[PDB]
Amino acid sequence: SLIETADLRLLLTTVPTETEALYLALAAVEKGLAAEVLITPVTRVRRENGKLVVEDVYRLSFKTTRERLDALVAWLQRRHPLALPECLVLTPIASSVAYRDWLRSSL
Amino acid sequence: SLIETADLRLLLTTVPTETEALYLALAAVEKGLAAEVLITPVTRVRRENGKLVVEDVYRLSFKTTRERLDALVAWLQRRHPLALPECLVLTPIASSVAYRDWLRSSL
Amino acid sequence: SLIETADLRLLLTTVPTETEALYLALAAVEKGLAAEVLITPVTRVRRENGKLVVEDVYRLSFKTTRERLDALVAWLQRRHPLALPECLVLTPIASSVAYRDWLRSSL
Amino acid sequence: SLIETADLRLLLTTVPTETEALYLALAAVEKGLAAEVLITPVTRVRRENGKLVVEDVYRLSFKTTRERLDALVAWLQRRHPLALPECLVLTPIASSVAYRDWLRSSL
Amino acid sequence: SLIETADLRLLLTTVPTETEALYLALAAVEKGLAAEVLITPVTRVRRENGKLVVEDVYRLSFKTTRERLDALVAWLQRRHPLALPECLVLTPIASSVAYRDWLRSSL
Amino acid sequence: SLIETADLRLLLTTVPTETEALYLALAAVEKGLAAEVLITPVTRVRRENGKLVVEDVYRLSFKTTRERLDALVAWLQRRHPLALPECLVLTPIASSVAYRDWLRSSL
Amino acid sequence: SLIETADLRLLLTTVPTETEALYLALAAVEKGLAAEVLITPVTRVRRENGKLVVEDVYRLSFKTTRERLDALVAWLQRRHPLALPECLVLTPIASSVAYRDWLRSSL
Amino acid sequence: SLIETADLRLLLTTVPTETEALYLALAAVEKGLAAEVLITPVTRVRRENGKLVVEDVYRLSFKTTRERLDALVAWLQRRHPLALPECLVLTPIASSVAYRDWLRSSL
Amino acid sequence: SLIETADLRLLLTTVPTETEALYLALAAVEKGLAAEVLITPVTRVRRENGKLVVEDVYRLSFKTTRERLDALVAWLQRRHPLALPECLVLTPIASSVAYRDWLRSSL
Amino acid sequence: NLAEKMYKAGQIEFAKGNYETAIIAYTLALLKDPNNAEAWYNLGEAYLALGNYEEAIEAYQKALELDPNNAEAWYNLGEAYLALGDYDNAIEAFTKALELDPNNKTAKAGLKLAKEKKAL
Amino acid sequence: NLAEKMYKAGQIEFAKGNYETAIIAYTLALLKDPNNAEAWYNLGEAYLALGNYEEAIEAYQKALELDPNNAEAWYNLGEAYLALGDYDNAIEAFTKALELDPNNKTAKAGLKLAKEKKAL
Amino acid sequence: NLAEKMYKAGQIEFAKGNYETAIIAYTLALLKDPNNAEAWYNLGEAYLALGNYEEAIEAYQKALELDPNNAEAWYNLGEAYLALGDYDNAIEAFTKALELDPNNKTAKAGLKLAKEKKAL
Amino acid sequence: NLAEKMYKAGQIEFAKGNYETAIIAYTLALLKDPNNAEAWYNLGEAYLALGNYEEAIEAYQKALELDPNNAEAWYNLGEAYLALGDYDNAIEAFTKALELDPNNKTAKAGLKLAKEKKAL
Repeated sequence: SLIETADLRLLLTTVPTETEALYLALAAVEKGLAAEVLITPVTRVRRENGKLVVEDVYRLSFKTTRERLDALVAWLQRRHPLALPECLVLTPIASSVAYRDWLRSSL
Repeated sequence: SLIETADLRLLLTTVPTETEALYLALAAVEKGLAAEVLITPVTRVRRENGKLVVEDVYRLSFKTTRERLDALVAWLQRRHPLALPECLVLTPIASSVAYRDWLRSSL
Repeated sequence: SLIETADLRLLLTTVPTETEALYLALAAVEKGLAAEVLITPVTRVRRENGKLVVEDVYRLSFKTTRERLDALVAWLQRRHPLALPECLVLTPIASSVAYRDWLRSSL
Repeated sequence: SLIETADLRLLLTTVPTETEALYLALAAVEKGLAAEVLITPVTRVRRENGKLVVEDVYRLSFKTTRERLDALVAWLQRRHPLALPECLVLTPIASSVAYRDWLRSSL
Repeated sequence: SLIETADLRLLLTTVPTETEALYLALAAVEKGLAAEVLITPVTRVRRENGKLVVEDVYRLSFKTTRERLDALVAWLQRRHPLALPECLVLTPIASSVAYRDWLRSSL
Repeated sequence: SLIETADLRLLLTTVPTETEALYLALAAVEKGLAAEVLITPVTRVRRENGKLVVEDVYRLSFKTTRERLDALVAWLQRRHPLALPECLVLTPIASSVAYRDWLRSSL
Repeated sequence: SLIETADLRLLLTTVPTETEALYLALAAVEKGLAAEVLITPVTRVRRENGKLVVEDVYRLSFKTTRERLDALVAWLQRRHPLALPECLVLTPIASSVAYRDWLRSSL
Repeated sequence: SLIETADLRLLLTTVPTETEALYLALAAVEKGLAAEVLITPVTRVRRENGKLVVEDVYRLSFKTTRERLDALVAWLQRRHPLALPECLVLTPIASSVAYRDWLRSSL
Repeated sequence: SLIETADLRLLLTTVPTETEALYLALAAVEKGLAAEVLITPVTRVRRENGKLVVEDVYRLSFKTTRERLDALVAWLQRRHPLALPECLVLTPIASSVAYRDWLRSSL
Repeated sequence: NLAEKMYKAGQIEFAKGNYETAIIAYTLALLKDPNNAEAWYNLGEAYLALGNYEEAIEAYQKALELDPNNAEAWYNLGEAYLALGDYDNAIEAFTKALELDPNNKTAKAGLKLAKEKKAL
Repeated sequence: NLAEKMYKAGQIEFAKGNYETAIIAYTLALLKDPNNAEAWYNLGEAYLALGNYEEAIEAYQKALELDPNNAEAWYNLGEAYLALGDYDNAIEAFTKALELDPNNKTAKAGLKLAKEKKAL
Repeated sequence: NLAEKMYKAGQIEFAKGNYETAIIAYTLALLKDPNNAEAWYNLGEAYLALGNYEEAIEAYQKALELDPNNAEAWYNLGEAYLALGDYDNAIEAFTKALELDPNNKTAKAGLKLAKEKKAL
Repeated sequence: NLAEKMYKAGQIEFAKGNYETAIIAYTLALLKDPNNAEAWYNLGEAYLALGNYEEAIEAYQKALELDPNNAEAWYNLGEAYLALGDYDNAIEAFTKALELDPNNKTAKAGLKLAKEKKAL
């Protein structure tokens, strides 16, 4: 059954390569920084050095809790390949009881 | 034009196979449980039985209303292939008037 | 370091073709309507003219600010290929200081 | 561990006799109206028909949830020996997780 | 039927002797300071002059309204046998309409 | 004079025997876990192993502060005779200045 | 130690002469209108009768409580030398316990 | 009589010289940027280029409204002698009706 | 440009002598307790031992942040010449971005 | 007997800020015993706190007739005169207050202010 | 010199509720002077407040070896034994605490509870 | 005796996220018994979680000297080398970790990332 | 090796406002190498920030024995003496600090305050 939550976080970031995406996902999950990571190959359009660039990057989505979010973010910036990395945090407003219990117990 | 909404929901879940993803999407849309479903092939990293697993799953995103969210969630858990399924609910804070009207009228 | 924000927006929409998705992404970024766009190929299931349709569309995600969101939305509806386009706005609750500064300075 | 709750209720009432107090306690517990009842022999001082009365009554305390409180109260007034019965509802602000789970599961 | 209230108070205090407890109860009720008083013989454990003491005291509970609470408290401290008396005020969140009317009309 | 407080707590629990009730009261008071404890012999009606039981237990009421409540609760569960103990926390909304000062200074 | 307060006020006003400033300070303190007054010689620039004026006035700052602020303000306007006097009220958000007790006890 | 206000502002800044302080005060008052300015000679202690400095500066206090505060602040930074100027804004919570009317009518 | 702040504090206190005022200002600034101190010679009128006193004291104003306010206050009371010292904390509601950054970076 | 109860009642109502009820209580006390100097002085104090300076003056002079050695009555009489703009009587009242109580800085400051306001 | 600073540091951290940091400070103090009875007793108190009853017992016996005339150490040793369910040693510890401090009601109540729990 | 109490204290403080206090506890444990491989490995883990990669490396090599058959120490040593940009030692460390634990995907992924970063 | 890790740990905990944990870390560092002047000075700084002025004084004198050319230690020693009311030693300490660092206004102001407080 659904329960309203405020202690779940979704950290979104993008990395250039698949091998780096896989490593960052596995490393973050194993040390309890993130419970689960999803890797999506996207296409990114932005302005780099004043010039438009269209690149094939990989998008990562870490599922964490509000308690372990700061630890994960600090680890990510220390290890993110890019000098300025994306860090966007969404918060699900609800989740199933079993999944929320599984999420917290994995961190 | 944009209008602030609080009666739109986005249910996110992942299923192992594409055929199951397509069936769950079509079945949910046809009985008015969800207005629209998007299926994205992702890569999932998590801890299964204490061991890290990297698997190619498919991510589903159901667009519903707060009134039909509980009915969709109950249907999903009854029919989800996994014993413990993902159920994350995001809420868009705004939407276009025409799209919001089309969303409600499809449920 | 993380800072709580309320002036960042994520506009989600889907377009039928990749060439149109790439053009809308590049056009929106270049005129400062959106700081960054991500294009994901998804599969969309919905009811069109009372009949279920399963189609391969492309999902766009524009990263903007609350100040430039209305300008981007107005531009999009004027130029969206579909007669009734999707327009969903998510709001990240937090972001890194450097990324937030880079986001605002690109619009 | 303590968790803040708002769905626990404590209904306080007094009955004249011990046999009636025991019966009302057992009857309320058995039909899931109340999870647990405590009976304390007190001395009650109040104004009855304009004259002060000092009487030995028994105080009852029903532990319920906010969902089953109305059902218990309605049952009590139908069966309370006094024409005008005491009905005071206190709300604990916190409780242990195990006790709260045991409380809800007993109604 | 239950109605949410905020104008009912429960003043809790303890006195050493039963005769003093009975007198304080009768005196408070007769001058409309308190509508109803309950006297419970308890055992009190606390630190007196740096030494632990276990004593048999009597606990009093005055049922009043928020309007007459200050008058009752002032009377009590003037007449309480102890130099430093207990004064704890609980507030029922709900009560039956008939009992609430009887409570107010008795002060 | 009365002052509105939010840093006072009342922890309610029941133990089977008087000797255990006296020991838990004295032990909690002496190590500053609780400022004052009251022991009331009550009668408890509840469902144990699916069967109704009417037993003579003793009710304890610890007066603490919100700062020392977690320490007292943790101590109690470690030492409570029952496998699943009662833990209900009430909060007085007001108290006399002298008593509140005496309460805080005893923890 | 610091405590958050809302019952302290700082009334700021300016008078032309030092002798009047000293008298208003002493008079206000002696009748418990203000606990403490500070007199600072400032230079005031404003528009008087449509013409700019630069004058050497004295600034007064009365430390009071919210209860005695209205009495002090009424006294000041009755006795202020100027036909239209300055009356600005600042509120400190915190103060030391000893100073706050000394402030209240002086009015 | 006192009235609670939220449209009055006090901008505090310091300038090195008296002649500059007088000019900034007169200039700000004459163009309706500030209704009234007070100049106090203070002593400022701060860290300049990593070394402690004790200097005799002049403190300015502009009385404005929330509507004209942004115009005054923008003018000040354009004309402030220091490269990095002090800009602190206090808000009086109350003022006399006549003074508040005189303040607004002077801007 | 102005930004609304809540993490800036202004601690006001008075000391009898100028040499003590200068020392307390320099000492507080050098150990990062306060970013900047202003010393104003005022005249203080208050009741000392039941008798009115008019004295020439010096007023100090420390500019700090809410994080370092408690450390500064504790240091001040340990070192304040008076047995009962003034401690009033005002909070600016806004400040320029550059000044706020300079304030935080100096503590 | 009843005069003292009313005089104490007026003092209690004055302490709580109820100046009008204090005036009623003091006036009642003054019917029993019109020769109560303390009641006359306290009645003037309630009037002065209310802003009525003509009645406050009248009460203070009555209190001084029954007791001319009251420094507080002399100084408070001067304050009432100051609030009325009458500086000649304010100087006389403040001077007499300083004769009785030389180390009164409020009276001393008031004398300086009265003299200066007279000069202008 | 440095032992006393660490012992006082542990006491300060214990008073604030930082039991784990208190344990580190007390342990540090016990390297300088392992024969500090007060440090051993206070270390056991921090362990007992943490819920660790085996280590609390070990510390209390060490404190009693250096100072067997500590009633508080004997009683607190009995409390640790009670929380472990070992009632024979709880009775012995509580009895010794009552020999040193006959008018200790917490030890007296604990002795009664230990005997009753042993009987059942 | 006291070494094990400090080692357990460091583990408790690490689990709560108190890495700096964990470092103090582990360091204290390493004075009693400098040949504790588990203490050396856990000290490096606390340093690595803090972001200090040079000290984390030093601790990991010490742990491997006393116990070279630790796959987790070898892999975590490689992670520290990766965060420092030193890819030659990261490859060597990750390769050794895979010799001890072939079915470790985090080490396998790290080896691939280290080789690719070396190529560019 | 381990001394430097503990000294850096104390500095980190001092920067975050954790003075008590900083004292534990500095004390630990002083067992390895009791002749570390910087550790002694920093330990006194943590004590001084805590309000303990007798221990802060003791640490500062130890730091000056190993390094008498520390102007900051001399001035901070004077500040500790000032907070204790001992003005003769405050003057001596502040004077020595000004010999090492003539352009130190905090020491110069402290010398003036110490002399004035001595005169009264």
